[PDB]
Amino acid sequence: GTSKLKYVLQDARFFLIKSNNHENVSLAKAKGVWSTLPVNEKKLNLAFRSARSVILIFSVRESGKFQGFARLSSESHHGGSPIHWVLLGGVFKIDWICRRELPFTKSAHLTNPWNEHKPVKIGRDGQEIELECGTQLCLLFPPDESIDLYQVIHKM
Repeated sequence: GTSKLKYVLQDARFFLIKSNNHENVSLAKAKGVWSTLPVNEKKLNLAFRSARSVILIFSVRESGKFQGFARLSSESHHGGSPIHWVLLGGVFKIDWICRRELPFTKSAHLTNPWNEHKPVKIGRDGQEIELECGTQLCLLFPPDESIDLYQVIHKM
């Protein structure tokens, strides 16, 4: 179904995350963590306190696809277990909502008002995606039947 997914996305904020390599997205999927440059870290921390859900939508540069999306479960924190990223501030904990890919060809009808109404695939790392565009983008992904959103809902 899509009902719990819609509930998680209600009144959420959405951010485009652009990664330079598949290995970092794979690490994030395995460990439930992300880290970004300080300008974006400050924005995401502000958003995490401001909204019921902050959703990161991931795309590896040059892949022509999104690789999934996740919800922040924490502000950024330093001093934890090191992460061997392929090369940065603190580490955000994230709960994956979908680990399936979506090709850009499927999102060509979605424009992002916060980036001059360019197609939603277009944007620098950290670009905020307006609510309606972000909700519809997340709903385009194939359902990920390995994930149970009951636990995600209980963190809101």
